[PDB]
Amino acid sequence: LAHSKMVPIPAGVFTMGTDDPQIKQDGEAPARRVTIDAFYMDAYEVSNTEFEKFVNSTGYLTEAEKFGDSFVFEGMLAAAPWWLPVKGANWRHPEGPDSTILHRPDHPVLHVSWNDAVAYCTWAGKRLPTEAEWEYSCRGGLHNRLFPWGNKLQPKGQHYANIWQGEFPVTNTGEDGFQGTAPVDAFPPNGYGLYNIVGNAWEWTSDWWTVHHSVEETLNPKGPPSGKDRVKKGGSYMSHRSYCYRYRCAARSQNTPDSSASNLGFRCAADRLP
Amino acid sequence: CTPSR
Ligand SMILES: *[C@@H]1O[C@H](CO)[C@@H](O[C@@H]2O[C@H](CO)[C@@H](O)[C@H](O)[C@H]2NC(C)=O)[C@H](O)[C@H]1NC(C)=O
Ligand SMILES: [Br-]
Ligand SMILES: [Br-]
Ligand SMILES: [Br-]
Ligand SMILES: [Br-]
Ligand SMILES: [Br-]
Ligand SMILES: [Br-]
Ligand SMILES: [Br-]
Ligand SMILES: [Br-]
Ligand SMILES: [Br-]
Ligand SMILES: [Br-]
Ligand SMILES: [Br-]
Ligand SMILES: [Br-]
Ligand SMILES: [Br-]
Ligand SMILES: [Br-]
Ligand SMILES: [Ca+2]
Ligand SMILES: [Ca+2]
Repeated sequence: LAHSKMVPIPAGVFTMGTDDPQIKQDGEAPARRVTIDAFYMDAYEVSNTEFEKFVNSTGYLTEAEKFGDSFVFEGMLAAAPWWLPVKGANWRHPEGPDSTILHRPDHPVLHVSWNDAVAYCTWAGKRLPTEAEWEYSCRGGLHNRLFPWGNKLQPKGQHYANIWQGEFPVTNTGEDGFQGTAPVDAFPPNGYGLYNIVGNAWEWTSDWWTVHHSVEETLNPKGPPSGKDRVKKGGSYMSHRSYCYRYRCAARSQNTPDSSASNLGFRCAADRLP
Repeated sequence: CTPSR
């Protein structure tokens, strides 16, 4: 296991966003050409084991632990009736106090806030990716495709990401092999060597959230200088076409930086190898 | 898709 390995994301220009937005309120549009300098991206979401190394090293208490609760999806026992603030739910106890991570060390760490993620990545000699870096990486060298691998959800009849199958939120069939999270090295890599960049856990990025984007060409954009929510990308194991169609690289959502949930994790990036 | 705290 090398679940902290990074891959070189090549220098390039890509179309960020889309002129065919699927969720218009999220500012998926307009499409804009963005230039990204070569950098490194974690091949995997940060796993429980990797996060545990950080916590072992630093003694870090995550915000969910300090707050004493975090959001858990009702189906595994608010923004929606299916989100419950559960006392004692945190990265070590992802569905509450009588859940454990002992059997899922290689699954993505959850209930980590933006601050928690920044703490981890910086500890690791890394940083959060910007939204543009994240999306560029997600797209895996393809232009204007829905998903890291293309435009078909199940290419060649194969599941390519851990999302929801069935009727959300009542029934997750686990057709793709995972009802909750999957190991961080599950599913095929995209063209750049990234695993679970869409689906599995949502992923924090460094950007403040805005829905107002210029069509101006940009270089290594960092997002707006101010905001109240940070950008998260990629969807999760709860995502479905019918209500949270955000397992697309262009998709985007947000949360306040102190937010945590049972479907939200992260991966790091770095300008050079740490 | 995720509630804010
Ligand atoms: C985080 O630290 C804990 C506590 O030290 C580690 O678990 C112990 O590791 C020692 C040394 O190998 C073992 O002999 C013990 O059996 C473990 N004790 C407990 C309480 O589990 C744990 O391995 C560390 N985790 C990571 C990911 O590095
Ligand atoms: Br629009
Ligand atoms: Br459990
Ligand atoms: Br074990
Ligand atoms: Br595992
Ligand atoms: Br930090
Ligand atoms: Br950072
Ligand atoms: Br697109
Ligand atoms: Br395809
Ligand atoms: Br798999
Ligand atoms: Br321009
Ligand atoms: Br979701
Ligand atoms: Br904060
Ligand atoms: Br860096
Ligand atoms: Br939701
Ligand atoms: Ca699934
Ligand atoms: Ca993910």
